[PDB]
Amino acid sequence: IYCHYYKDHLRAFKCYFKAFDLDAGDYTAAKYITETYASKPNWQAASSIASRLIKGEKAKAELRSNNWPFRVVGIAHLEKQEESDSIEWFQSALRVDPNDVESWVGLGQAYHACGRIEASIKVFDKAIQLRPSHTFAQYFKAISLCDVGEYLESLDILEKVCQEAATEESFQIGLVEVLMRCSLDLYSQGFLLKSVSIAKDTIERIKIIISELKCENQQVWIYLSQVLRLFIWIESKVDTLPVESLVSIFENSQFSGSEEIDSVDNIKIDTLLDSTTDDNVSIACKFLILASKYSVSDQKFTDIAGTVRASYWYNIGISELTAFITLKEPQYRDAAIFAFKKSIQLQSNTSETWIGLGIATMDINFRVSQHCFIKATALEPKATNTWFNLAMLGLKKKDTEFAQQVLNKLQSLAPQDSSPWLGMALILEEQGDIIGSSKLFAHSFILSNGRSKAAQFMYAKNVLENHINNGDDERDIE
Amino acid sequence: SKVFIATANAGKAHDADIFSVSACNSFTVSCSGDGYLKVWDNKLLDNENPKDKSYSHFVHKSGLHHVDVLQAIERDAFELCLVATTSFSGDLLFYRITREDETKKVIFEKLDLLDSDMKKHSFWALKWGASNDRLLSHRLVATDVKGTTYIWKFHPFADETLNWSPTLELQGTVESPMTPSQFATSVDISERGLIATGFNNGTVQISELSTLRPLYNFESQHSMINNSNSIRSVKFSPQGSLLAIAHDSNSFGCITLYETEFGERIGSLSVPTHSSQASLGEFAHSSWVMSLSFNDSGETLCSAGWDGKLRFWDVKTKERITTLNMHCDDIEIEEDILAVDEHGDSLAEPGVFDVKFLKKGWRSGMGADLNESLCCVCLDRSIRWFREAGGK
Repeated sequence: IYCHYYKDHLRAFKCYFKAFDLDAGDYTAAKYITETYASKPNWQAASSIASRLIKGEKAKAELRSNNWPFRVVGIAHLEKQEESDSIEWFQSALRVDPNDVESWVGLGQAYHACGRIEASIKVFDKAIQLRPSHTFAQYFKAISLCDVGEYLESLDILEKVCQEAATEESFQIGLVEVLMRCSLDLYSQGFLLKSVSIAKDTIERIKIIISELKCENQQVWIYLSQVLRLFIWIESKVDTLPVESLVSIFENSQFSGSEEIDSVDNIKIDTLLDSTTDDNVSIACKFLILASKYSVSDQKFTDIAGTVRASYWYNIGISELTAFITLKEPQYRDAAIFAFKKSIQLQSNTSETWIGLGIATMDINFRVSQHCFIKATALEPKATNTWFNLAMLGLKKKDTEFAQQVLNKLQSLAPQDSSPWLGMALILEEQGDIIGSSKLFAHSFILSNGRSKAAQFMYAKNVLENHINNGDDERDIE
Repeated sequence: SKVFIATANAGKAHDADIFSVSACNSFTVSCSGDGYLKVWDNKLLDNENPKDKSYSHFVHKSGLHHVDVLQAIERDAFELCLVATTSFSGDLLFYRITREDETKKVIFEKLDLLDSDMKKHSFWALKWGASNDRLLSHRLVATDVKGTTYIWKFHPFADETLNWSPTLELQGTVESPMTPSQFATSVDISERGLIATGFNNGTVQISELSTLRPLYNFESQHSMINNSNSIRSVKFSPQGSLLAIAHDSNSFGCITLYETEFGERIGSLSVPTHSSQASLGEFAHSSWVMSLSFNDSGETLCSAGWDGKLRFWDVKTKERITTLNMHCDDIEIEEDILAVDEHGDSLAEPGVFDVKFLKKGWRSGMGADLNESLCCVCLDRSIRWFREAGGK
């Protein structure tokens, strides 16, 4: 009566709530209450009503036709970030109404949270198949596609969406994500020149985000940070780097600023471009730092246990360190150590920060650098980088045997990496057993498959040093 | 599904070396040095000799060393099937193919599309550009001994209701970048509207099909002895921006992969081949790579070498998936096995003149999972067909 005739929401709700408690077998009440709470939104309640109804088994006949209880429990489980539990519910809901789009979407989203990624692809694909006017399904499908590694489709999707609803943030950020992932991937796989193009593209997109939406995620700045590295690493097209776009990207976004960090590196948006006679590379470095540094613990953000602060200072540390290694200027080293120090206190369990600290301490005093590397090896035992860096320090202090021992340990650990073999070679070229050294440089290069600069360089050098005056004839194919 | 298994054979298909082979939905056409074009029905029924469903037709006295066929369904009503060929004379011949009313026998109609000024050119390679929204009109690319690429547009109808009258409009040319100009040994055109032109000096030039503008050109390495390196075949990847270049390093065949956005070298396909007796070398084939072909998916690259081996590589990992060894006695008909040639040389392991991937459904087979297929022509005057053991 209240629901249809008197138009009294509160009283009707109270009544139905009073009813369900006594009956538990009347579809109507459950539906009204659930619908009311679904809009609130308070899913922890709807999950209770719905679950109670389903478990009741007093409406087995009604639920053979309408699927909302299952869905509701599922969604409730989704928003608790217990996706694995969510599946059995969605899967069951769709068995009733296989045309229920949002349940497919939810299901695929749950799959994606269980690394059933290709399945996610398929689910979202069906979701779109039903409702092709669905933007979120396309988004999710795009991301999953990106995760599986098919960037083209992902990008066509995300661009096609981003055009259609440029008002929304998630889509744009997604475009950036997929783009930079494409960049790093294509860089890693050897497509060096195209990587830069994708980098320029994605930075332009980031500029567009900051200018069009003024939308500030923690992620965009990391994305930019990761993209910029490419200009730094591959100097050939470092001139492609758009200064203007960057200046705009930084000028538009508002950062409170950190004097303690800024004072170490001497980098501000107004200051860095003021310098004259500095190469594009250094400019890129400065932008890398500024970007990594500008990343925002935005308003209304809830940092769980404060890991994010550590990640922030850490990222800053890595960036500073990159600048230091690239430019060989102490400010970036001091800044790097400072940042890693700041990050360490906040966290103190992540192996990866101690590594950076160790790297940043190789020159000043080895004992601490070692100490860091050792702590790192202890904090992540499966980490192969640590041991190698430590070995390289081992070489730095001219301890052959040690470095060789560590490197042997690595060959034991991970023989697929080119690095350890290269190190082992270098030791032997310093040692003088040059034939075996050449064998090793060769093997290292071969395993590298063009991954590392030093491998290629050292290989070529060694090939020459061997075959320049040993009396080779032009006929010898090899 | 990268395991191919042989389906039908025709031995002694010609009286002289078969140089090029091509196919479409309806048939597989093979040209040879006897100047005869040979249409082989793709649609065969169990245990039927391909030669029973082979239709042959003369073309030029000198012989033909390149053939390509274009089959489209032009208007919603009309079916278009057109074979183009280059003869050793250099002449570019065109033949419309159609089938008899009831007999379903093949009928050739030599079409005359070129003007007298054009006919004077000595063409070598050719390729048909299907109407894949590149522009709306079917295009034809060809190469001459002077190192120029000719680009025509092919209009089968008169000013757009529909009547049959074919015309080839010369869109224009793309001259080689080098000087002296080199011999344009092969050509290909991509789905995204790019022409690749391969010269005999290890140089390849990438240009736009639509705008006839050259975009760039790259070269192949190890140039110690000038006459060594030359490009045998170039083929675009359907899927990606990839381009596979097959070139010689004197006495050996090499496949190099370039990506076409910025046109850089991304890898090279090789396997342990023979060098210096006991030693092991890194080439694609112990002898020259004669021709390339990509599967529909673009994941597999099949290479036909002069060493009588068809090698199928995986493009993504750049490693080799599998290898097929050609033999004179693979042929199902004993009387058609060509053990030794005219001079009494042995053709036990006959080099592969050419290879081609056939799309799923072209080659009809009984009680086999409808799948992709393969075709190749080999020095023993033999034409072989395989199917890709797979599923659908």
